Amino acid sequence: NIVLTQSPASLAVSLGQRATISCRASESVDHYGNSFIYWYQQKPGQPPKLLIYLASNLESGVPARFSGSGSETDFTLTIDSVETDDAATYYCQQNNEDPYTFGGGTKLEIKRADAAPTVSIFPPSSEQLTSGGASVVCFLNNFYPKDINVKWKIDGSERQNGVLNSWTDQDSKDSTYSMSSTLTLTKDEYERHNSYTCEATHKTSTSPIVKSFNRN
Amino acid sequence: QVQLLQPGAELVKPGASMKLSCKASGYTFTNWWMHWVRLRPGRGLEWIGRIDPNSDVNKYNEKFENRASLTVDKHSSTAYMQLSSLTSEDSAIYYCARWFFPWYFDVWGTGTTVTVSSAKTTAPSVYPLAPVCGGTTGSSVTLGCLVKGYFPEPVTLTWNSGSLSSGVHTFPALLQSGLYTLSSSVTVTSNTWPSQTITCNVAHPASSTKVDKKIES
Amino acid sequence: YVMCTGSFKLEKEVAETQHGTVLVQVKYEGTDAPCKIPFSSQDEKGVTQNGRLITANPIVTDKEKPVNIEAEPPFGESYIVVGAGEKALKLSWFKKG
Repeated sequence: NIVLTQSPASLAVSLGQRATISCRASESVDHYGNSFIYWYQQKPGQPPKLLIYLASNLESGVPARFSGSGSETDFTLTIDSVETDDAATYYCQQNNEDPYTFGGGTKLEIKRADAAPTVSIFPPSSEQLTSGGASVVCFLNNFYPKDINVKWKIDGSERQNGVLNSWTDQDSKDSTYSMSSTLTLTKDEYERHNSYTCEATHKTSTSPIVKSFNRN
Repeated sequence: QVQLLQPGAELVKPGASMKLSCKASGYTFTNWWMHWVRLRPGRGLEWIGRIDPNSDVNKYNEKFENRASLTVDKHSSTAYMQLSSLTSEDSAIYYCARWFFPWYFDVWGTGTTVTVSSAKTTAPSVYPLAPVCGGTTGSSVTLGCLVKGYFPEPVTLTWNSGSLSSGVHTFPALLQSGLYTLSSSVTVTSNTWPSQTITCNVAHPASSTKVDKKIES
Repeated sequence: YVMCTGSFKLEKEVAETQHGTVLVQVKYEGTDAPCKIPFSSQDEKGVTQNGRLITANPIVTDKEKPVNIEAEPPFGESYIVVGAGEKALKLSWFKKG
């Protein structure tokens, strides 16, 4: 089987700047003078979409800023000026021999200017309380870059257990990221304590932005 | 107009078998080969096999050869793929794709999210998230909606029946205790809330439920 | 150049040369000349199957002029593929040895 290895695993490029992704094959994918390799673009919630075929040929409808090159075992995809909607995962694929194989995938980010997260904290709903559970939610919206860390405290004591985190993919409109963090407790444990604190640490913030509430 | 239609979701037990459909339209079904490809989370795309609908000639990925079966129904212009001895490793999004002979895949199916589980169907709980009674800061207020404890994926969440789409962030689901949880935030100007009405609406087609929740307090 | 987009019609019978190669002469039915001619060889199951081109690079200079192509196909049963898309020309060939 022809193995396709992509490099790098992921990268972030400033809007309007050039991006380059490489794909290397464990052996030749050339067939009668043509490279049987293809470049696809896939966005979250969407099926893949062809960008480049036969190494260098542009599919109709694909913007001219997209281009491809290479032969035998070494190939490259280039976007000479990235845009917001260019944020996606990119895959190379070969069909020179069965079974068809795909590269490991390269994730492209769009490096808008850094932005501190907007932090909002939300106590459990009365409705949830009626069912006997108690989830506290903290939204961290429109920050960049992706790396961020959240710390929970209950009455000044750090809480590690019961924390679940999630991050959105890059926003199609503003190139920002968002994060939701949920600390889940029982109602009984929850009603024993007073102050609850969510702390967001990010590249843009040396001393973290902190949001808290008192249940009573 | 060319269309390759697949069912939105499948819930199958481990070791069991499944049969996924791809209904082609807008072209001569038997004029193009059909391939099948799956996308696993953090594991990329994987090729399963191909079939020529005209002659029923086919080819499998050797990894799947003992486990897979490609068939077609010309009458309905539908291609089928069957896979048995399913495990959790087979949980993925399955796409059918039309082969632009002899090169690339020109048209991709809608995709079928396949879950291999023995879990049972569970309706979501929907909770409104209103701010702290001492948390009303800022020229613009932010509200939220929490959808907890459902199965299987997916759910669809909208705000004001879709009339309100800007300034919204809807977060990816998360498997916990064998159930999914997700959340969504919306940010509006203080002039909008609590002055104007805002409701979270959540449909869960797997349980055939739909639930509206007004944001109070 | 870009790859030819049009359709192909077979102009002559396929012929085996003295030295186990084939000469194929085809007539182009496209509008995008000049363009590069899609050419590939496979088997019955659609599997890409190795071989080599004797002709440098097959190109349609003038859509009204037929192009000759000499190639060394794989041994045994194969399909010569001229063009691309649904109307792609598929011609069966056997090379003993």
